[PDB]
Amino acid sequence: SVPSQKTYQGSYGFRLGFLHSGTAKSVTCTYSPALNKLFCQLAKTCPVQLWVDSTPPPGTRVRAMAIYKQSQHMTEVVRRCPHHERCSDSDGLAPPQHLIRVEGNLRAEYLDDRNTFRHSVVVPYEPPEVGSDCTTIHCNYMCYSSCMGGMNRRPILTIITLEDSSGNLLGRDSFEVRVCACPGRDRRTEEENLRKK
Ligand SMILES: [Zn+2]
Repeated sequence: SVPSQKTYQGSYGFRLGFLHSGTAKSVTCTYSPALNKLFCQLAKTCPVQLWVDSTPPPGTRVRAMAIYKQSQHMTEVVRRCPHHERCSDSDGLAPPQHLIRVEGNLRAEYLDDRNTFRHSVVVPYEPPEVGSDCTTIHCNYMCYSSCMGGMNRRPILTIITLEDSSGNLLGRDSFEVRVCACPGRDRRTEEENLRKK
């Protein structure tokens, strides 16, 4: 009833990476290593790097799913709020209820789990292109953390799983997400709060 969040590199040495975008007031997406937390604006591009030590088999896939970070909310499906699920901002593939989209990938598939009702998005794993050392996916988060009737100020985690063609686990990583108006200022504030503690 709760997806695992245990980091697992697996046989291929799978792990995520993030750009170093800084904390200027104008930044639209920024990652805090100290907090393991991504801060981003609503519906903006969030680059997430996929790193491996060796190339997994053809048919490997990459899935993203959100869960509530606090244990007392972990069994509740993370979904878009009653406003945003009705705002007709569809991209043609993502159901309007899904918080996480992978943008610019025509092979993205969106799953409503028939048993858990949880949402996820899954794309084929592509090995890095010539001259690159990693593969980058571009995620969008389609509600603010503060959206009433949705996340409702509750922190979430994104879990990224590397899966075989049957959906079996090959690797797992995760990060907290805050979707907010000013990611640069919020990252600075939370990093200062951590330093004071
Ligand atoms: Zn919303």
